Amino acid sequence: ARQGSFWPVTFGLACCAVEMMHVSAPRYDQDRLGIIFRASPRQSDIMIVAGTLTNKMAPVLRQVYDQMPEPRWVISMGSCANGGGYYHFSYSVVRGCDRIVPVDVYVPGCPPTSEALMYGVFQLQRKMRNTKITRMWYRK
Amino acid sequence: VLVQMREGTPIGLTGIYQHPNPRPALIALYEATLKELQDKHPKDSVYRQSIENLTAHRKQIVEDNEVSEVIENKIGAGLIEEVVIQAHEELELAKKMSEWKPWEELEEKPLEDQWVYFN
Amino acid sequence: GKTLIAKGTGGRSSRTGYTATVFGANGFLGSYLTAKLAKHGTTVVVPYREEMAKRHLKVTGDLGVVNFLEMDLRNLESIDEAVRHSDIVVNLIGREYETKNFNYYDVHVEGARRIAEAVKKHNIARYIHVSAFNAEIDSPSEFNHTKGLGEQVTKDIVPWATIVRPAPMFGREDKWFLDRMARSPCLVSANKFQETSNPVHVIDVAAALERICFDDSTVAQTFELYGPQKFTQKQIIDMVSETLRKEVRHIELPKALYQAYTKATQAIWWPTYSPDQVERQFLSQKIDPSAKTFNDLDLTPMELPDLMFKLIRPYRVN
Amino acid sequence: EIVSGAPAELSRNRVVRIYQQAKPATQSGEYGTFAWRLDWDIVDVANRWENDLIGWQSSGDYMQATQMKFTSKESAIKFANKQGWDFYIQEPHHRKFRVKQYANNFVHSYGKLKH
Amino acid sequence: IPEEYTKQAPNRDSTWAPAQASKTEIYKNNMVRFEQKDLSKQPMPYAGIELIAQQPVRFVHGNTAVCDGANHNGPGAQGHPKIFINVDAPGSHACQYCGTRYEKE
Amino acid sequence: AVEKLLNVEVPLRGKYIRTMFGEITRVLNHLMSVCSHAMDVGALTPFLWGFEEREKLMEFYERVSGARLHAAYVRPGGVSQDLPAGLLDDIYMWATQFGDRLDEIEELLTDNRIWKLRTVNIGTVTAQDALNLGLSGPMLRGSGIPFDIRKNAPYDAYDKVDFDVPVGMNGDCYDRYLIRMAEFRQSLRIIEQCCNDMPAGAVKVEDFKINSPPRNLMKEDMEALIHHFLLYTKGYSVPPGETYTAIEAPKGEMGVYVVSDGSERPYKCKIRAPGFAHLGAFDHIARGHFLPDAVAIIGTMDLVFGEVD
Amino acid sequence: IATAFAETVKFSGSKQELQKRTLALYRQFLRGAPTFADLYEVQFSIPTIRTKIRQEFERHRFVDDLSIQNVLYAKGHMEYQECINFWKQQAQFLKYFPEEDDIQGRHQPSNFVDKF
Amino acid sequence: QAAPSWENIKDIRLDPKVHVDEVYEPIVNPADRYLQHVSDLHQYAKYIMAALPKYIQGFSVWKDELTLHVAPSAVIPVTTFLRDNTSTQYKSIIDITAVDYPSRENRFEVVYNFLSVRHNSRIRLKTYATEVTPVPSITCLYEGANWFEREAYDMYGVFFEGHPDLRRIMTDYGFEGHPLRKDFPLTGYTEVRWDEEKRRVVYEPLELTQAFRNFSAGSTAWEPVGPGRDDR
Amino acid sequence: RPATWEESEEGALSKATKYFLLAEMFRGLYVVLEQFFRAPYTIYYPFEKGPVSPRFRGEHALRRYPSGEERCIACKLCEAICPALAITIDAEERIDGSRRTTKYDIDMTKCIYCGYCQESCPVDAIVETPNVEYATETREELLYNKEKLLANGDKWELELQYALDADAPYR
Ligand SMILES: NC(=O)C1=CN([C@@H]2O[C@H](COP(=O)(O)OP(=O)(O)OC[C@H]3O[C@@H](n4cnc5c(N)ncnc54)[C@H](OP(=O)(O)O)[C@@H]3O)[C@@H](O)[C@H]2O)C=CC1
Ligand code: SF4
Ligand code: SF4
Ligand code: SF4
Ligand SMILES: [Zn+2]
Repeated sequence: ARQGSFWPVTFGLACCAVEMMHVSAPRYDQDRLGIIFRASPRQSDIMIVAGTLTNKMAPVLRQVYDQMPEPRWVISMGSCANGGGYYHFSYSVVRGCDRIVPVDVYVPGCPPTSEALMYGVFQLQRKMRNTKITRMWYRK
Repeated sequence: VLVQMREGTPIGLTGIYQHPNPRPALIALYEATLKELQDKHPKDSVYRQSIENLTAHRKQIVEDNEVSEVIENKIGAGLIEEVVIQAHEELELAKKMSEWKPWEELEEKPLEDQWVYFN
Repeated sequence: GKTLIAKGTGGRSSRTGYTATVFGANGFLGSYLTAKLAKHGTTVVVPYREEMAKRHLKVTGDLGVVNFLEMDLRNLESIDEAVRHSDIVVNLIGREYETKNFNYYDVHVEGARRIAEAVKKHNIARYIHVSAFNAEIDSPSEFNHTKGLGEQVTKDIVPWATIVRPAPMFGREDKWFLDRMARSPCLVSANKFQETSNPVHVIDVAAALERICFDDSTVAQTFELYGPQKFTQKQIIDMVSETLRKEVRHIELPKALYQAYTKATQAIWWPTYSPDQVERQFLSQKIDPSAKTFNDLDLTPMELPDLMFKLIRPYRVN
Repeated sequence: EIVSGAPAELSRNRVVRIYQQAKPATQSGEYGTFAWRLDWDIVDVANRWENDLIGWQSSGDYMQATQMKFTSKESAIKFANKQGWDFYIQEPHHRKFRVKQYANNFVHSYGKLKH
Repeated sequence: IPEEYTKQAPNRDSTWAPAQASKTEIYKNNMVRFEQKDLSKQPMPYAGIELIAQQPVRFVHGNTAVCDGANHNGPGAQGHPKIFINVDAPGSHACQYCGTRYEKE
Repeated sequence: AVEKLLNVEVPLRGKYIRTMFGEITRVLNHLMSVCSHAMDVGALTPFLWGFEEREKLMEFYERVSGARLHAAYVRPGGVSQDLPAGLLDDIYMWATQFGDRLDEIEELLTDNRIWKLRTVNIGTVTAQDALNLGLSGPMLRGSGIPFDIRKNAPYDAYDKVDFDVPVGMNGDCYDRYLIRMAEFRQSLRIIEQCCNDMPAGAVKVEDFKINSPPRNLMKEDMEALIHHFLLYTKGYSVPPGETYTAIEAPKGEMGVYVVSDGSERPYKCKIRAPGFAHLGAFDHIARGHFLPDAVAIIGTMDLVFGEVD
Repeated sequence: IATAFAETVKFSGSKQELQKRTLALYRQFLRGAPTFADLYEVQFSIPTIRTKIRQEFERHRFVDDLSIQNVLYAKGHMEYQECINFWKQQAQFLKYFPEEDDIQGRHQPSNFVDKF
Repeated sequence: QAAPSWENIKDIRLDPKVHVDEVYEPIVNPADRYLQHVSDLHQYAKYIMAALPKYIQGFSVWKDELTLHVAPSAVIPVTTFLRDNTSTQYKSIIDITAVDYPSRENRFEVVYNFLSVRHNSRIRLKTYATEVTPVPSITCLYEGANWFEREAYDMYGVFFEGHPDLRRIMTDYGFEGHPLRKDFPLTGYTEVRWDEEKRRVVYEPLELTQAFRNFSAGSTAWEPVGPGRDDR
Repeated sequence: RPATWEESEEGALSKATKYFLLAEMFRGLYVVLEQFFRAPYTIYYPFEKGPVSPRFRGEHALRRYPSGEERCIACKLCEAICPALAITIDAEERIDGSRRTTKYDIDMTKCIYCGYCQESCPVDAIVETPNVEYATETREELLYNKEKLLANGDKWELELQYALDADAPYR
């Protein structure tokens, strides 16, 4: 059930958001999988950070991250979003969102393909298929 | 006293309404321009002998022609309403140019350090 | 293990080389000490048990300073693997309640004995074991009885045993010190409705554990982390209800009548208020006369109320 | 003097270097002669350590790699005192005139001979 | 820095180090984080030191040996650029782009 | 901006392929602008229908570039590399249907009473003010001044192609809609005639001092190697001085202001963005409206904030 | 064609007038302190804000040139502008406040011996 | 028409599509389109020189564009003119920004590119300003300025004058320093952010990177000596 | 400047019909219904794939020769143009006389995929792949050393041979 619906909230900062909305394009559709994102951080599950991440943004990003329910994950979409990427040597850029939010699936490269974002999504769902939360209540 | 600088809420071409009487307002603006600039700053300056001569040229072409369209194709500017709009502000430009007297010497010499780029 | 100048540097990734291993650390206290520990360039092996709960300890440092291992105190081999490569090791461990698979025994005695046996088999310098306040060998809170047994076992083998006894702690998301103040639907317990003791702030606990875990000349000493001044009772509830809602509503029930909820507690999905907590409500801080404190390790822990002003202030009326 | 837009405490702490860039001895060609260089020293504890994970060289100097390119040494030093930090200037070194008759291929009575 | 080992990997298909200062010890290589891991993360370089001994020596009865390395199926130029090497003394059979050995005979 | 500062000129093959790529890029930019605009306004179908052939334009980048949308394909010395054959054959068959589908997205927005009160004389910017605001491009030509750069300062073979420029009459957002929707079916003519007039020639610059050598003879020649080596180590020589160059990007006049040292690296580069000027004008335009007016008036003036700084 | 809290840029000539102008700036910058503590929810008290504001202006008591004091006045009034509403956020706002000691552990006692 | 795309009527073409020859791209001229325009534009600059000789400095013409040097204390009377003259009806500004060359004692040249509408002709206008002393803005003349001069102030600390809302846009709100000065480098002074212990307070530190920007410090003999051209 | 009064004779009560009931808007409904019947465009991405041009960029696999002696020569040209400095190389004279890479480092954190590495390595030894085979959970699983890249080239050169043999006469 958690692996099926799986909607994000767009944070969507730059070019990598143009590829994100290309996943909403009809070629590599989100809704053939279930990805129907709301624009609201409480109604969300995972928080795709796409685009580069400024120094100026990062407190707003962590404040969005905190008002988000407990089964939460983060996708770092785009090379700039993880390890700073193509700028990384600015005064005003954050050297990767690992300095801000904990991330569970990275997505490489300036703009990663719509193929790439969906492959990261399926790898995240493959991680979800090993969450084993109920038998971890049983303390396996 | 020419309040036909730009009109209001009529539909001319580009978001600026059509003035009713463009020729008398324009010839009064040229008359006032020639009355202001000629009697303020000397005829020695190139600026007066440029603005004045172009003003008399425009005055000639306006006072000659009749319709609001041949005056366009001779005036070298855009629309005749916009010719009037253009023809407004050089009166106030020369009127300001009474002050900050530009025909004098150059008030500052930079050190020539400032204007060196390469080579 | 030998090192260079001191602890406190002036910049992250000016890394130490100290390879630490912190048990537990997914929950309450182990957040802030590995937050102080990865901040200043130390490799941390933090083992875990739940995959979804270990995530928010990764952002304390950047690279190689947080690592995940799949320990479990049943498995010898997991803990054996966990501290092969370590240099120092702390264990904050032990639920405040039995599970459906764990006794109070063998969550900090033989659970402690396994990991200390791994320490002795690996010759790990600077083993630090936390243990509870009021850690006696007497019965009445078998939690405290078991922590006393755990300190006994950690002193049986491994003379490298810096035992630290913090007081009831005081921080953000206090498990059973302020969550029973903040949410607090009807905080109702304490037959003796007063007569508790020393609170200590959590970042001061973490600073104490940080300033003990690196300096030498403190092997085999035991610490107790006293409250700074006040050693105060449940009257701090009144200061908690100094915030305008005053919803605290202590109803001071009889003792044996209060047991049933705790006997309900074993059946529930989530832990609530298991009866060794109820027995500890009859105790106080049996303060050790001879155990080194914040003044020995050169700290002054912060007071209660002005810090409580910051610490509980989402929960105001207007 | 207070610095207006320099948030560091650079101005009290470090020694900076004004130097003419040296003439390289490997290549012939002399374009580095015609500048003036500002360079902050690495007299540091930060001073480019070694990483342990991949093994880059993560520095700690926030202004390790930085070079002005000025025009004149006195304009350089008027800037250096204007923004106000401790400098040290270094004088360049020229190459001295020596008359080169290509005809240096002739002798009197003398032992040594060359190509 | 302590006592632990996992005997499952030498350097490569070649046994020892590939060059100056390319070690294969793991403890200095931070054995903290190799744990819970397969060792079937990729040791795939076959250490081309071994692959010149794979290669047979080529003979040219001239004096100057051309080397390309380019295939005879590719439509574009893909090998290393045209270095002319000398085969004069025996021993200097080394195209410094490919390591193919050219001896004069 | 750089090749103006090099006193070189790219050959005719390069100018035609950069012009046709500029106009499929113009199709892409106006398409994504109108789609994101209409999604902010509320209709979802024009957004997705437009992205359906934005994916085909993504492929037409991809068969040329190394990725879907970003590209190092233009160089100062012309471009990277000549086209492949099936691309130029396919792009005609694309442009055969793109006019039909552009009409298809056009039929349900341009005519309806929604977009006729959803867009009214809203955000009226007069030409006297629009010139004083530093506006440009689609909003400028929506305010009824028949001026762009392409017909008026013709860079890169827009001189040589029949190109007609739409002109607004009312400075509202509705003519700013319809002027983009006209620029689509003006750019498709450009793709037509650049499919026809495509010459054969060198697609990089002619010499090899300044851009890149050809990779065939860089492995059969001394000089091609030294040019390859220095062109990827030290960049290359640029003569000193200033320049500024503006073209009409589909969001407005983009200017690039470059002060070159006379060395390997630019001593100063300042961009100039319509998304930084139109955003600056936004307060003077937005007054006397409501908030759901303001949502649309963001999307009209092409406020994609990756062109701020 | 607008403001946000009436930021004006016009540097006067005389140092007395600049003195009075910085004085009135100090009054508004001091008066907004309970508004700051309301707006950002700091831990420390309003007198901590006041003694640190006084510290910040005593950092530039002895600056000579009025033509430096101009842009110092602009920086002061401009950061007042960016503090009087919620442009700055509390993570951005704590960059003025070296509040806590316990973050550092034992550290340099400013002796030469303990540089080593 | 019909017969365009899929649901096919079985009619297509990928054949006989060629023009096979050898190229004839006969050209050598770098920059000769501009020379008549440069000769016109010299004379235009001489007009601007003789018309306003007090407030202007030496013009500078280069490759079909024009740059007027202006003494910095007097820019507003220059730009009441030259935006708004009859013969110079520019009325449309396209860039104000700054360039440091920290060579000279005045440090930041401030550069304006303006655009005509009637005349399709750009122009440039420069002043020089120091970090110490301001130069007045041009927001009194039109409204397209007050965003750009914020950008100029933020990137440089070229302080301005006679201007409403001189804020920051282009940096962080607590961030001092000025980036496009060549004083402080790419990394910035304080640029880190982390949030673990003092919770959510994403507070900076000394910015210690993970691999420093290993620069480019190579330079060849000498670029070129310019083949000059002027009308006169 | 078209004056364009346009007072009267647009319609003769037909105007009130088209305004009164939504004929212009029912037209758009009929358009989207006619669009409803036609073909979709989804590509079942685990099972199907979008078009992969040969010049598309990927994950930096190091080629070797036929019987390959590790074709990279650490020539540093692929260092000096990586525009985010995501290249870190170190080299040494290896035992057999030639020069090889001591370490080879790609920050896949900061590889923009400009392909300049591929456009400049003269022996064509670093190559952008077409494979999008990624999505690691750590940065420590992204920082590609020499072994990852040689392994990646050893995993496929078939695809790279297809790529070069459709591209190398254009590169
Ligand atoms: N009233 C109090 O709580 C006081 C605390 N202390 C001591 O401080 C120590 C740390 O406090 P605190 O941070 O709140 O502890 P936590 O609430 O954070 O829990 C400790 C972590 O270790 C895990 N763990 C380790 N071993 C086991 C095991 N056999 N069975 C189940 N879970 C295990 C726990 O669950 P999981 O396996 O799921 O990760 C938990 O995540 C405590 O152990 C206590 O002795 C002392 C004074 C007051
Ligand atoms: S990761 Fe790449 S695509 Fe995304 S913002 Fe950065 S440069 Fe752009
Ligand atoms: S593809 Fe581009 S970013 Fe990546 S290493 Fe090569 S040149 Fe650098
Ligand atoms: S460009 Fe070629 S020779 Fe140079 S480092 Fe890269 S692979 Fe090695
Ligand atoms: Zn070879």
